[PDB]
Amino acid sequence: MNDVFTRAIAQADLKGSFLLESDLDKLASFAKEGVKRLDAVAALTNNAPAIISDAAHKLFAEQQELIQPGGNAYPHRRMAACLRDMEIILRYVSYALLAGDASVLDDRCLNGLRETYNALGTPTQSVARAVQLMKDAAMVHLKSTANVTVGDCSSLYSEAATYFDKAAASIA
Amino acid sequence: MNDVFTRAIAQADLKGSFLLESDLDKLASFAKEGVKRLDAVAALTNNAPAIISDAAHKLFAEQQELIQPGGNAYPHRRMAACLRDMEIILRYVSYALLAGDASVLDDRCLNGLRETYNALGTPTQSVARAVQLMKDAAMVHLKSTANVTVGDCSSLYSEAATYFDKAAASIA
Amino acid sequence: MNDVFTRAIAQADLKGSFLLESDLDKLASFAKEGVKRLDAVAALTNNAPAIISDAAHKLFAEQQELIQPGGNAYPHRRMAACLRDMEIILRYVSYALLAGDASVLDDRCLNGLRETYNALGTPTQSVARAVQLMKDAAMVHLKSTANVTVGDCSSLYSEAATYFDKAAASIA
Amino acid sequence: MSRTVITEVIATADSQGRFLNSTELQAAFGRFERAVPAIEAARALTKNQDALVKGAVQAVFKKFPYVTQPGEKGYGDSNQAKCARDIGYYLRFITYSLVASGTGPLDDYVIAGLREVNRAFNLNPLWYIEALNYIKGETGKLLSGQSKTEALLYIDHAINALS
Amino acid sequence: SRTVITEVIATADSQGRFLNSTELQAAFGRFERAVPAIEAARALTKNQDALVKGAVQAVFKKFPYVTQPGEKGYGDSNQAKCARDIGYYLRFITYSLVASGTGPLDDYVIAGLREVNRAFNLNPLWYIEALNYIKGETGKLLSGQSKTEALLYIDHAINALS
Amino acid sequence: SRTVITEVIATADSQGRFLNSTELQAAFGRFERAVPAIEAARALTKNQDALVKGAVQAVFKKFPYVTQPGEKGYGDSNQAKCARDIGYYLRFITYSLVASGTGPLDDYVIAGLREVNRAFNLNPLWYIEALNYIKGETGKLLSGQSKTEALLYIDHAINALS
Amino acid sequence: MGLPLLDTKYSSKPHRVASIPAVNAEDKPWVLDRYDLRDEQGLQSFIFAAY
Ligand SMILES: CCC1=C(C)/C(=C/C2=NC(=C\c3[nH]c(/C=C4\NC(=O)[C@H](C)[C@H]4CC)c(C)c3CCC(=O)O)/C(CCC(=O)O)=C2C)NC1=O
Ligand SMILES: CCC1=C(C)/C(=C/C2=NC(=C\c3[nH]c(/C=C4\NC(=O)[C@H](C)[C@H]4CC)c(C)c3CCC(=O)O)/C(CCC(=O)O)=C2C)NC1=O
Ligand SMILES: CCC1=C(C)/C(=C/C2=NC(=C\c3[nH]c(/C=C4\NC(=O)[C@H](C)[C@H]4CC)c(C)c3CCC(=O)O)/C(CCC(=O)O)=C2C)NC1=O
Ligand SMILES: CCC1=C(C)/C(=C/C2=NC(=C\c3[nH]c(/C=C4\NC(=O)[C@H](C)[C@H]4CC)c(C)c3CCC(=O)O)/C(CCC(=O)O)=C2C)NC1=O
Ligand SMILES: CCC1=C(C)/C(=C/C2=NC(=C\c3[nH]c(/C=C4\NC(=O)[C@H](C)[C@H]4CC)c(C)c3CCC(=O)O)/C(CCC(=O)O)=C2C)NC1=O
Ligand SMILES: CCC1=C(C)/C(=C/C2=NC(=C\c3[nH]c(/C=C4\NC(=O)[C@H](C)[C@H]4CC)c(C)c3CCC(=O)O)/C(CCC(=O)O)=C2C)NC1=O
Ligand SMILES: CCC1=C(C)/C(=C/C2=NC(=C\c3[nH]c(/C=C4\NC(=O)[C@H](C)[C@H]4CC)c(C)c3CCC(=O)O)/C(CCC(=O)O)=C2C)NC1=O
Ligand SMILES: CCC1=C(C)/C(=C/C2=NC(=C\c3[nH]c(/C=C4\NC(=O)[C@H](C)[C@H]4CC)c(C)c3CCC(=O)O)/C(CCC(=O)O)=C2C)NC1=O
Ligand SMILES: CCC1=C(C)/C(=C/C2=NC(=C\c3[nH]c(/C=C4\NC(=O)[C@H](C)[C@H]4CC)c(C)c3CCC(=O)O)/C(CCC(=O)O)=C2C)NC1=O
Repeated sequence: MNDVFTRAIAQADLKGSFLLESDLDKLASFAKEGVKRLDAVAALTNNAPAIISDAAHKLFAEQQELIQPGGNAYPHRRMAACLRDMEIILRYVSYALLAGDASVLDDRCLNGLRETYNALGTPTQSVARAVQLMKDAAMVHLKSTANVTVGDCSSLYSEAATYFDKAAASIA
Repeated sequence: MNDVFTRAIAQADLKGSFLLESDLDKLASFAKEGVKRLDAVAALTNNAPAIISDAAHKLFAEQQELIQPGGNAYPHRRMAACLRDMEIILRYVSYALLAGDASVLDDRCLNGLRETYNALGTPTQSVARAVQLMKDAAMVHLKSTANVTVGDCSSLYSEAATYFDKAAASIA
Repeated sequence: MNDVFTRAIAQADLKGSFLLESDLDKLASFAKEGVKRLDAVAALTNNAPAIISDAAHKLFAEQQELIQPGGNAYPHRRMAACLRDMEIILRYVSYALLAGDASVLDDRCLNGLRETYNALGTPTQSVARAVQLMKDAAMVHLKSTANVTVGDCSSLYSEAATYFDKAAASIA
Repeated sequence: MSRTVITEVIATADSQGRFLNSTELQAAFGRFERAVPAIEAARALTKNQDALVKGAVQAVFKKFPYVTQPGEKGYGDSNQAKCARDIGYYLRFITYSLVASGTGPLDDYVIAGLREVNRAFNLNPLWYIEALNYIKGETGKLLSGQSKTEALLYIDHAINALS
Repeated sequence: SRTVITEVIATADSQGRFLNSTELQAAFGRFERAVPAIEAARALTKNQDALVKGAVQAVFKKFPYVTQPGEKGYGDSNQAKCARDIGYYLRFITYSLVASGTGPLDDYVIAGLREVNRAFNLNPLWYIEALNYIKGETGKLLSGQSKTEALLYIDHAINALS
Repeated sequence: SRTVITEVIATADSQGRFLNSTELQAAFGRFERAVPAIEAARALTKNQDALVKGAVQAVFKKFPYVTQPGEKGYGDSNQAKCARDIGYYLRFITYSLVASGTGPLDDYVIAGLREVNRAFNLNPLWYIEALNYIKGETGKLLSGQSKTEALLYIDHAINALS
Repeated sequence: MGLPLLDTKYSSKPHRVASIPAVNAEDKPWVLDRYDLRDEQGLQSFIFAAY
């Protein structure tokens, strides 16, 4: 787990040099927009059940083959596992968004997940499609302006899209 | 973990036979020279910090790139780990010197150390150099004629050198 | 004039760079071997009249036409010049052996010696033959172990041979 | 793997297997406010690093005359260079900790493994204690206000762990 | 196996410490005892066949029934296996003497003794009788400290069987 | 160039005779002096950039006016040439250390030094200041015979400038 | 103690995510506890399971 400050520091230390003026400017800019970052994190956190349910509905609407017998999301045992995995991935994306780096998403979640999915027989491109649906469903709540000071957050939207896409690519 | 006695016993058992008279003579000679062996192992044990400090001073005078930022022994944690590894190897060499057989050293210390260092990004050639420096520092103390009865300890010196050499070769 | 060090410095200057660590290592090895080099040069110097006399005897037994009236070493004067030239060439070979470089031999001794001998009517094949006989006598003396400490000096032998046969190649 | 505010938040959330509750976001926002004086102190400290390092070496010598005479650790030009290098290391990691708004850089780079290394090389902690106290005295002058306190916290933490 | 030196090294290694003075005094105690123990081992090796056959006949005398047909001791194969087993016990006792530790016995004979004897319906009493015979003949064959050491290891084997 | 071996060989060459004990002893002394000399050259090479930067800064410290506009130190190209010249001097000092003679300096720097300085209006005291800084620093980077070798060459260059 | 350990650097494993009951109950390992220690045969079974 490294946030942006910690990696800036690690990269400075490998070079064995102090942090430059421009780098400190960038870190101060990050800290300044941290309020927007926190609003994005809260938008993901509060709306998580809605995002998971919406993505699941869409995924089983397109790929019904999962929910028929013989599909890989058939019994309540496997459907609940699907929903659990989606919640895990969304949670780790929220962690990465708050931290500012995909380090946590790299190490704690996606370390060996494709191999596990292959052993279980799960379709990995289906899991990736589910994560993409989660991303599309979560951008809606991210862009919601209710009870929030209105402003620009396009960088945060791109960052969250990058984290979701990185999880999806790692799994697929 | 076998000493010379247990090694002889195991070979005799594999042959299915009692120990021959020549093997008993060799073990009797080993037991007779065990007093000098105990002196040598005591010399190694009672000078361990001095041996490690001397080896470290030589090694990091010779190889300055380690103690630089981006070197493998840069922060205090890695420097402490370097000294700790040197103490571990010296401890196992003293065990082997007492036992008279390097089975303990190979089994418990050197068996998988090269791949551990490779996994950690450690220059194994530098570790072998450190072990050789420890060998020199330990031979300075083993040959200390003062405070002990004078006698022929060439065989013990050669055994200690062989254990240090075998450690260095197995690491790098 | 050039020795090995000065050539190395010359290429380094042509690149405009310092001397690399490998070049410094080669020069350190040269200077370490310098005492053997001194022994080789002193063997050439001390036994020079013997070398010249042996080469002359062998050459004029092989080629009797040189010492008949009408030969190119017939009158006393031409014979003195012949022996003088052999001494001069051996002396520049000893110079090149000490310097580690064949530069002085080329610049001084073999600068235009083939055209000199061609204009004089001097058989350049016979001059090269004399250089080969001198090389043989020199190797006989340089391999001598009496009054030196025994050691491996094959690089010096091969280098001395290269100086000799480079002289003989330039002449013929 | 540094132990900062955001990292502590995420680690304690993951250990409990839950999303980030509001309290964790509260702590993160406190850190984000706090970063501004911390970056200011880091800037005003990295800018004047050379004066600090020289003054720290001289202050250690003044407090410890005996290290300088022959047969001691301080005698030697190379030992002078290693003086400056060590104090520069400490200052650099103090600035890192200011930037990171935690002790993570100090704990990870200086504090962990301190005592074994000092014992192995027979370096006296009191030398660095004096140097850091000098740096504290100076950063009293260089900085003012919230940034001054923020720098003093990390200098004090380094001194406490050197003890 | 397990000796004095190996106990020392294992105890030092389990606490991750260098060999201190107590361990070296134990080692010196071993090295000084080695001479009588190796003498006892040499004497016991010299007396292979006499001791083995005497032990087998002692077992046969104390358990006359076992030699009857339909029992364990009947038949040349079973008597050969008896001789082989007593030879094993004697060999491992000499190994223990040389090692100056009950490691050879504990690792080769004792560990798994009850399970194997119960599976093959072997009686520990046969081996106890044979070892008591070996113990008796040891007093004749050894004098001084060597006899004491050999009796110690044979006693350990007997206690293990019973 | 002009180094101990070369002087030996040139003297023998001009006198029309072989290399004798006096000349071989000179060569000997050169071959043993090579060790601290090569060590000094390696140390100076490893620290060339630090030495050059420090030398430029010492030059600007001792001659503040040169950086002012309208003078030889004003501008980036002039300071690039600063560092280039100091690197030249350092390179040729390392060359002379390796060659064990002042021949590299004399042939590459000193021969034509005064005329070139006079033509481009360069001040010899600038380079004396830089070489004094390098002398002070090699006092720290080096020790023993390595340091005296380096100082002899740096002082030859300084005396050439003055 | 001494130095701190390195990072754990986790990996995806079933135990890390076990909110849901396992597939087969009979394949769930027996969770032996203190109340097994009170009986005699239960204590013997617990000891065997520990070994
Ligand atoms: C903390 C980080 C972490 C993650 C993310 C993780 C994922 C994970 N999901 C698993 C099972 C599963 N995961 C799924 C979900 C997939 N299958 C369906 O097709 C869906 C489309 C899709 C979800 C998007 C299913 C159905 C199973 C059960 C497979 C089975 O029971 O055979 C398992 C195997 C353990 C078990 O049997 O329950 C792991 C390790 N593990 C971790 O330690
Ligand atoms: C309790 C935990 C907590 C939260 C949730 C938090 C968010 C937060 N965002 C704020 C302003 C803001 N928040 C946003 C974020 C918006 N930009 C776009 O419109 C999006 C709809 C949205 C995010 C994607 C922006 C742009 C500002 C104004 C700051 C600026 O850019 O000037 C403020 C200051 C305004 C006020 O308090 O009245 C807070 C406290 N801080 C906290 O300590
Ligand atoms: C009983 C046999 C045994 C040994 C000896 C052993 C050594 C060992 N060395 C380690 C790391 C290390 N080892 C070294 C030592 C090297 N670096 C320096 O350059 C020197 C050249 C050299 C020492 C002379 C260092 C610096 C580390 C730290 C790497 C890190 O912290 O990332 C680690 C794992 C990381 C840790 O927790 O510290 C082990 C387990 N393991 C074993 O099972
Ligand atoms: C409690 C641990 C312990 C120690 C410390 C110990 C030391 C010890 N060393 C002894 C002799 C000796 N000690 C040495 C060893 C020395 N020879 C060379 O000088 C070497 C520098 C050096 C060893 C590397 C030798 C060769 C003997 C003579 C052995 C003999 O007489 O057979 C003796 C017997 C006294 C004698 O023979 O007069 C003892 C008890 N014994 C122990 O049980
Ligand atoms: C221009 C006129 C001229 C002269 C005068 C001359 C002298 C002369 N005689 C020679 C051979 C020789 N000549 C002699 C002389 C005789 N041997 C003994 O029976 C006598 C004691 C002694 C004379 C009294 C000897 C000893 C050699 C041996 C040289 C050798 O072995 O290479 C050689 C060497 C060439 C060869 O191998 O044949 C020369 C240069 N050469 C000339 O071109
Ligand atoms: C005044 C002129 C002068 C001379 C002549 C000189 C020679 C010289 N030869 C030496 C040894 C040596 N000399 C030789 C060379 C010989 N060994 C083999 O037999 C070869 C046939 C032959 C080489 C042509 C060797 C191999 C050594 C041993 C030192 C080494 O190998 O590095 C030494 C080192 C000390 C010694 O071991 O005696 C010197 C100084 N030094 C001088 O200042
Ligand atoms: C991560 C940060 C870090 C620190 C702090 C650090 C301390 C440190 N300082 C060292 C050298 C040294 N440092 C000193 C410092 C003393 N000199 C005296 O004049 C002063 C009183 C005092 C400084 C003001 C000395 C004397 C040595 C040489 C010790 C020796 O070689 O025995 C060394 C041994 C490495 C070597 O020189 O090869 C370490 C590990 N290392 C690190 O990686
Ligand atoms: C580690 C050393 C070791 C021992 C000690 C040992 C004992 C031993 N003896 C065996 C056989 C046997 N051993 C005996 C010995 C009997 N014969 C006479 O009756 C006597 C009364 C008595 C001996 C005192 C007999 C009868 C068998 C045959 C058991 C059977 O096949 O049912 C067997 C079964 C393997 C086989 O079929 O050969 C073992 C394991 N095995 C070992 O590996
Ligand atoms: C092989 C050895 C060698 C040396 C040493 C050397 C010196 C040298 N430096 C030059 C440039 C220069 N060098 C300097 C001097 C530096 N700038 C000032 O600020 C400092 C005080 C000072 C640092 C000590 C300056 C000002 C120039 C530009 C001069 C001009 O073009 O008018 C020039 C003019 C030619 C050019 O444009 O490059 C020479 C000949 N040239 C060589 O080939």
